[PDB]
Amino acid sequence: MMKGYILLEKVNIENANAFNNIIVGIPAITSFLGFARALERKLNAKEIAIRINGVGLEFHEYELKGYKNKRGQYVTSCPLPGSIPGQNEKKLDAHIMNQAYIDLNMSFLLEVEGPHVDMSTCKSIKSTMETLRIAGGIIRNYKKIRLIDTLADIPYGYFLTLRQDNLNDAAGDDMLDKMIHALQQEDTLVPIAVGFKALSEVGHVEGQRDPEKDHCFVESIFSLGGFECSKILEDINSCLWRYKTEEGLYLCTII
Amino acid sequence: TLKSRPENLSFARCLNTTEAKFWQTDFLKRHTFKLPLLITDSQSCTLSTECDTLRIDFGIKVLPVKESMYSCSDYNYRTAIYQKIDEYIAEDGFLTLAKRYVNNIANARFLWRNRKGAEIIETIVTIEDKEYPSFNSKSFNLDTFVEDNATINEIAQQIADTFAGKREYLNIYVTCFVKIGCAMEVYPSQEMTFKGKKLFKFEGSAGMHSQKINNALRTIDTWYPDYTTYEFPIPVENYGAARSIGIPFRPDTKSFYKLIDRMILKNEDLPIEDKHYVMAILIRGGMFSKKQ
Amino acid sequence: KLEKEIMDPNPQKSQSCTLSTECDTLRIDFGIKVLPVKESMYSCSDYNYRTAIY
RNA sequence: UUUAGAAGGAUUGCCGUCAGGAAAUUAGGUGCGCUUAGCAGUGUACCGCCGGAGGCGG
Repeated sequence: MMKGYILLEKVNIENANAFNNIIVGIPAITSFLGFARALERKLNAKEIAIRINGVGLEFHEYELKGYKNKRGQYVTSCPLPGSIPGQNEKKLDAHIMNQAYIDLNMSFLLEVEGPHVDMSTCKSIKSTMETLRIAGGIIRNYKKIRLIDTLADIPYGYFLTLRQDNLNDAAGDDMLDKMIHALQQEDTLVPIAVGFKALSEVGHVEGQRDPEKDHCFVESIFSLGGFECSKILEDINSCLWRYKTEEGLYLCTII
Repeated sequence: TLKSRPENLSFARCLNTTEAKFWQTDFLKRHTFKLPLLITDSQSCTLSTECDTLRIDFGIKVLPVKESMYSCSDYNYRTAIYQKIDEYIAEDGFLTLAKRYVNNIANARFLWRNRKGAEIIETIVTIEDKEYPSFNSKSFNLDTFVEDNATINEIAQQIADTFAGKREYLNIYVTCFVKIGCAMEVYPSQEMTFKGKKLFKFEGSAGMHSQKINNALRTIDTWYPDYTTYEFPIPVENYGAARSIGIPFRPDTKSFYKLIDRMILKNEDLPIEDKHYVMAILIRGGMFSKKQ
Repeated sequence: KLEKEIMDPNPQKSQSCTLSTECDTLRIDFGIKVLPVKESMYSCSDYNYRTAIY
């Protein structure tokens, strides 16, 4: 019954997950969209009807936990492991698996659709964001939660957008060769993770987190992305990530 | 044929005024006696006990109006200007304007504050080696213009003939005697400080700037739109303005820029009063250019 | 700009030069040196052009 | 309802010895800065006076 835009401005996230089996860097888009969905689910239990249908991701600064060597390469750092459940839980030294962590400052543009979208909604989002996480990281501080109307009320930064056309129109003989060639031609693009693909059928197995839902075994899928500034942008709708679900595919796309 | 003013247009002056110098004098022995008057350190200047008369000496140079253009980047506009000037010298030989300029000398307006509170003011005008009969100064109002005085007519004829072009120069020397009384203040012009009132010294003595006297002589404009309401002469300016009372008397289509881009760009015959004002601006001078 | 600044003063710096009250004439002195025209060619990277000019 | 949920990297330390940068030089010709102006704005406010703090006379 009404539609608007809410901006979450300059949020500090400390120690967010940065490993997706072929990528070390920016976290996957599904974590940010799940943060938006978790905020939606927590606002609807306080009897405040709202629906978040699109999120835009803006970047201001980053820091990867580690250091840069003299040759210009990164060496990651991980915390010291503690007690882990299993057969060797009573030991003093535990195992070291594969992990990576990142630090971010970002801003979020949320498209909300509900019966009322005033500043009391902004106060409720301010009261409901001090009990949530982004990726697996904690929120130290935010600056201000406010409503926006046009492109000129947005702070300066660089947004992330999908560039699937630059991947389907390149090289050949397999998709990974297209990925490597497209990354060698234009140097301002990054590989990102954009959702999941099925590896089995839907059913019920033993050992689930919730034993009353449907279950599928999945694999992560990867695509290409790029950065555009906030003063060279056309429309709000061309930087908003949304959910899309086919049969066997769970994705995140910019229509 | 013509679309705009050129990118470089300038006019020089035709009324050059010297700076003034002050003296002390006694009235009954005025033509045998003269003493300097100096500034006494604010700064202030006051007449001596033994004297009761201020004396002002300055001179004016009169130059022709055609031969007063310094730069023009388009020959056609120059020919148009010379044609309009010869059309003016056909009708009126620069004679009404010159009568008004001699009237400002006769009215003794150049004594700005020094005119109030005097008892006898006399002014004698010297041209060549002839001294013309003096003036009474307190029989001429500062808001009218006499047109029947013979000596004023005789000076104004020569001034008008020199502006026309029938003579190439004229040098006019004027002396003024103002009786204010012993130990009274003289009020000279004040300098510009980029604190304290610092007065102006010329050759050790005191005097007025030439700009202040030239402002006095140019108060000859009685052809402005709202003349009937406020009936007082205004000094001649482009966007016609009077610092006395806070009002632009010419903001718009009666200004100089439009009235000159309505005479030379669009050859329309203007009324005689507007032609008087345009020629008076050309006897004043300035930079009149246009970007592009 | 004309609405907001038509009556606003304008201080300006300048310089001037006038005579005294006891003098009426100006005196200007300067000098000229005249040199030959064939001996006024400072640089030329081709001797034939110099011979043609001469 | 986020490749979810959890984590102490620690202690110690002698970089040192020696030394020739060096020789040569052509920066040169020309030249229009310049037309206008009021240091004004008001040019600054003095003695008192009772009161005791608070209020009028010249």
